[PDB]
Amino acid sequence: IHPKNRWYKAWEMFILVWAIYSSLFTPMEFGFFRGLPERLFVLDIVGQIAFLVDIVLQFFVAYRDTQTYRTVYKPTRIAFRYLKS
Amino acid sequence: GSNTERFRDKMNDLISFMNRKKLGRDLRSQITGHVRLQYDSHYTDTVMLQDIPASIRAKIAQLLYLPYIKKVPLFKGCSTEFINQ
Amino acid sequence: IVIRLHEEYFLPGEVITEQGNVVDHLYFVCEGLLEALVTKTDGSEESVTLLGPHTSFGDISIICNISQPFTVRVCELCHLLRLD
Repeated sequence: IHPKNRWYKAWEMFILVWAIYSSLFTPMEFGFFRGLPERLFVLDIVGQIAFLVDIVLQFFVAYRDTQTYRTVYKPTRIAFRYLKS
Repeated sequence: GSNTERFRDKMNDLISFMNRKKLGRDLRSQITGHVRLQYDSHYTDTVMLQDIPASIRAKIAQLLYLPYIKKVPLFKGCSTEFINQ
Repeated sequence: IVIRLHEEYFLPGEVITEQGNVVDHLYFVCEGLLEALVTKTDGSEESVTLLGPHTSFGDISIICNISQPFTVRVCELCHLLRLD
């Protein structure tokens, strides 16, 4: 899939919201809580599953090369770049 | 800064120069109109349109200037290919 | 000729040279692919040649001293060297 696809863009906005929440919450979980109260189980579980879904979609999204300015669709190459970076 | 700042800077310097020597209101008017025109967005049109390949500039010209050049009587060669040239 | 040259990149969909207008710059292709296109007398454009590697167009106009035999539009990002 090319990055300009609409559904990928909406998913990127959703994962941006989740990334903001995780970035704001992780220091507060580390500092003020040793362990967690049982009321925060499903929150962490769903956050982790959302970022796993992000990992896979990423295993499949194509990109654009910088040196040749030509879009690259080689699935082995996109997987290699994702593994590398 | 921005162009609205370059205009005001140049006009402030003129005003200093003109009122320092007590020039006169009519030439003040001519001066203000002159600076007003060269310090607008209209006086850089040919200036920025120097790097667009030429191909796109060709279509911009053929969309903007075509009726003006076509309405002149001298150009009655009737070859609209010559006209687009 | 080399000491007077310039490069340029064209995105797909553009037209480098129209058959109607006389050539003013002739372009040597060094990268990318582009298509040669004479305005067909049937009322269409058809297809002639796909000039991808180490190829130039517009020269035949500079020799024949006539209009461009083919309109030439791009296919993908092409690194073209241009001489007036």
